Amino acid sequence: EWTGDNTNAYYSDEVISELHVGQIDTSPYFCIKTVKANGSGTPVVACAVSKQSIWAPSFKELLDQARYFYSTGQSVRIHVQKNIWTYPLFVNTFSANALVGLSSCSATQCFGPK
Amino acid sequence: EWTGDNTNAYYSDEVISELHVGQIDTSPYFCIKTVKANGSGTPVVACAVSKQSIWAPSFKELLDQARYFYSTGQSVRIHVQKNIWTYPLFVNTFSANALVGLSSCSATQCFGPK
Amino acid sequence: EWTGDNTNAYYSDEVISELHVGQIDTSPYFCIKTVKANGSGTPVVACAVSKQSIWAPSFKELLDQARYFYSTGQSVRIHVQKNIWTYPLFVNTFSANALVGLSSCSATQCFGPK
Amino acid sequence: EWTGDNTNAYYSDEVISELHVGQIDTSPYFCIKTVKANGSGTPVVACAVSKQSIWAPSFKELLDQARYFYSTGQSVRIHVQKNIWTYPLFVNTFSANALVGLSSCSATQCFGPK
Amino acid sequence: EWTGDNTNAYYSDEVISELHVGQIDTSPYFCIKTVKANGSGTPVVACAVSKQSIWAPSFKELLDQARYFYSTGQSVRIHVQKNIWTYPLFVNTFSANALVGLSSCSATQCFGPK
Amino acid sequence: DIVMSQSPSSLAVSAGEKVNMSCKSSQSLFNSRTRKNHLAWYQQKPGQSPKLMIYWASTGECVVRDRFTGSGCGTDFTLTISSVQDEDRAVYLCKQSHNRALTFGCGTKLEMKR
Amino acid sequence: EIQSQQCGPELVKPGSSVKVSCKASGYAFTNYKALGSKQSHGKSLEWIGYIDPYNSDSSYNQQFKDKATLTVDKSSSTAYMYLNSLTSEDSAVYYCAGLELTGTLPYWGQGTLVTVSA
Amino acid sequence: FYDARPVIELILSK
Repeated sequence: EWTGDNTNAYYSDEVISELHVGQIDTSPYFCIKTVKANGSGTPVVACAVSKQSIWAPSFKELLDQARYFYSTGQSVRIHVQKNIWTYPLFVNTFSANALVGLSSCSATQCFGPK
Repeated sequence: EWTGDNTNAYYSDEVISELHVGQIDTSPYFCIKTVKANGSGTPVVACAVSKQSIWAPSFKELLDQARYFYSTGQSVRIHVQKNIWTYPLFVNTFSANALVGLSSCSATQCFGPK
Repeated sequence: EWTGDNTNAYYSDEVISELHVGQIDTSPYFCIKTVKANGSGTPVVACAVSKQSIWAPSFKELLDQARYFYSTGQSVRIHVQKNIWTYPLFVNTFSANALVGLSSCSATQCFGPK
Repeated sequence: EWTGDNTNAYYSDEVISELHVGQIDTSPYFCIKTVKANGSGTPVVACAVSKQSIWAPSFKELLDQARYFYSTGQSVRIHVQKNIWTYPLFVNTFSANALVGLSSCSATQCFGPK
Repeated sequence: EWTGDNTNAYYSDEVISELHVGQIDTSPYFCIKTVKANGSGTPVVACAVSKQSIWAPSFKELLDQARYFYSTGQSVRIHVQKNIWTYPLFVNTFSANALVGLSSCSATQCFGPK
Repeated sequence: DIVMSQSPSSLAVSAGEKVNMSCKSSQSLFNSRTRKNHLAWYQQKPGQSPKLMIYWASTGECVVRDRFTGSGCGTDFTLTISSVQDEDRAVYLCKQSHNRALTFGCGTKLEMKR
Repeated sequence: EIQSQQCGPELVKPGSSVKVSCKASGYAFTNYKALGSKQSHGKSLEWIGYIDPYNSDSSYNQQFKDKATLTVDKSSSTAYMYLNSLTSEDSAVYYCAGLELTGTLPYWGQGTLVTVSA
Repeated sequence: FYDARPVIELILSK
C-alpha cells in the first residue's frame, strides 16, 4: 500500500478544524475534520484507530502531525481511503474513511503525491 | 466498549481549568478539573488511572489532549463513566468519574458522539 | 499508596523556580526548587528518580508535568514524602524529600488531596 | 555510518520548506523539500523511512528535529545520502536520497559535518 | 555514577546556540553548542549518543531537555564528561565531551551539583 | 546592555535632615523566578573600598546603622541614606544583579550645607 | 575576618604588560566567585570579567576581551589579572570583589592604582 | 509574562 495510490483519494487546501481522541474496543483513536481554506466544498472526516486497519503503524505519527496543522492553522492536503471502518454507530458519527497521509501545501502547489 | 456509548455522560462547552497529576496503587493518573464556558453549573473532576479501569489503553492519548486543551484554554466536551474506584477517600477528593473522551468544541456545535 | 495520604506533605502557593535533569545509578532523575509565590519561606527541593522508590511508575508523568509548570511559572502545590533517598551527597546538594505529585493552585485555593 | 562522510552529501544554508509524513509498506516515513531563504537554486528533497533503510533507528529523533527546524524557520544545513531507495514510482514524486541529519547553520559558520 | 561527581566538569552561565541531529554506529546522536551568555569565554561542544556510554539511559531525557534550553535561549549550567567519544572524523568535527546533565541557572547562582 | 541612570550627581544636605537618592535602569529587575529585586546600594568613602548596604533593594546588611529601604519597584528606586551625620559624607553607588554582567551607576557625592 | 588583599600601585610604559594580584584568606577559596572591576578618575566602575575558582570558568567583557586575562590559583589562594597592549586611557584603579550567594559583593579588595606614561 | 515559544513547543512535541 501507499499514500499516493490511485485508489486513495486526496483533498487539497484542507485546514484541520477539529480533533477528538477517544477509545473504542480497547484501542484509542482520533478523528480530524478538515475544511477548505476558501469556504467551498464539504468538510471531510478521516479517523485513525490505533490497531484496526492496514494504516495501523502510522497512528502515533499521524496524531502528532494532525495536532501540528490543527494548531498552526496552515492549509494542507490530506489523503484518505474510503470504506474502511464498519462499526455502525462509529461510521454514522464521524466517517468511514481512514487518514493515510498529510502533505503540506505551498502558495502554488502541494508537496504531495499526484 | 465505545467512548460514545449510552452509559456515558458528557458535558459540552467545558474549559479545562485545573490539571492535577499523581499516582495511586503503582499507577500514574491525572484528574483534570473543568468549568463551564461562562462560569455556570458546577466543576467536573474526571480522573484517568493508567492501569485500573477498562479505559486503560487511551490514558496516554487522553493526557496529551487534556494538556493541550488546558494550555490553550478552549472549549471542549468530556465523556465520563460514573461510579468507579470505590476507594472511599479518593472519591471524596476528586470524583467517582473516569475520563473517557475529549472532543474539540467549535463556536456553535462540538465534534464528537452527542 | 497515594499522593494525599496522611503521611505526606503539601506546600500550597509555591513556584517551580528551577529544574535540573540528570542521572544517578543508571536511572534519570529530575529535581525542582520551589520558592514561595511571594518570595518568603525557604527553598523546598524535591527530586524524583525513575526506578528507585515505590513512586517510580510515575516518573515520565512528573517529568513532563514539572517541565510544563516550570515554563508557565504559575503557582502549584508540590506533594513530598520525606526521608526516601539516603545518598548523602544527593541529600545535602538537593533534598531529602520526594516528589509524589503536582497539583494546580487557583485564585481561591489549590485543587488536590489536602 | 554517519551523516558526514564523503559517501554522503548535504546542502548548506537551506531552510525546511515542506514536510510530509505518511505510510509505505507497513511503515511510516517522512520527507522534506529544502529551498533557500533568498529565492535561489533548485529545491532539494530528502526522505527517511521508519524500517526500510539503514536510517531506521534515528527516525524518531530526526522527526523531532525536522518538525522543530520546520517551525523555527531558521537556516538549516540538511544532509542526505544519494541513491538509497528503490521503489520506482515513489522516487517520481518525492525523491531518491535519504534524510540523515539536521544541523543549525549560522550566518558565518555551519555547526555540522563538512 | 552520578551527574555531580567530582570527576564531572560544569560550565555555568552558558547559552545553547547550535543544534545537530544524526546517527552514528547505528545509534542516533544529537549535539549542542554553547557560548557564554554574558560577554565572552570559550565555546564548548558536548553531546551524547543513545547506546554508547554509561549515560545511555538518559539520552531520551537529555535530548528533550537540551531542545528545551535551545528553544528559549536561557542561561544554563551544563555538566559534561570530557574525553568520551573516540571517532576521529567526529571528535575533530564536534567534540570529545558527553552531556551528563542540564541545570537551570538563576540570575547569578545556578541550581545543581557543584 | 543595562544602563543605570543615577541622580543626583552631587548632593549636599544639612545635618539632621532625611536624604533621598534616585536610580533608574533601562529594564525591570524583578525576577519572576526568585521573586526578588536584584538591585543594591553601595557606599564608598574617599580613599576607601566600597561597602555593601542593601541586599535586594529593600533589606539592609547585618551592620547597616538604620538606613533606608528602596522602593520595591521594577526599575525605579529611592531612599538610600538617612539621618545624615558628620561621618556620612561618602560616595553612594548602585548596582544590578539581574545577570552576571554587573553594571554600576554613575555615583553621588554628599557634602555639607555651607 | 574575611578580607581580600591586593598589590600596591603600579607604573609601567605604554605598550607593556602588568600582572595584578588579589590575595584572599579566611575561608574556602573555591566558595565565592571573584570578579574584577575598574574605576576611572570619574569614579564610574566597569566590570572586566569574573572567574570561578573551582573550574576557572572565566568570562570577559566585550571591551576587555582582547586586553585582559583572568587566572585563579587554588594552591596559593589568590587570583590574577593580566593587561597587555597598555595605552594612556587604561590608567585607573582595579578592584577584586567576591560574590556572596545572595547576589552581592560583601568583600572587596583595597585598590591597585595603575598609571601608564613616558 | 512568560515566553510562549517553549510552552508552545512543549504541547506540540510528541
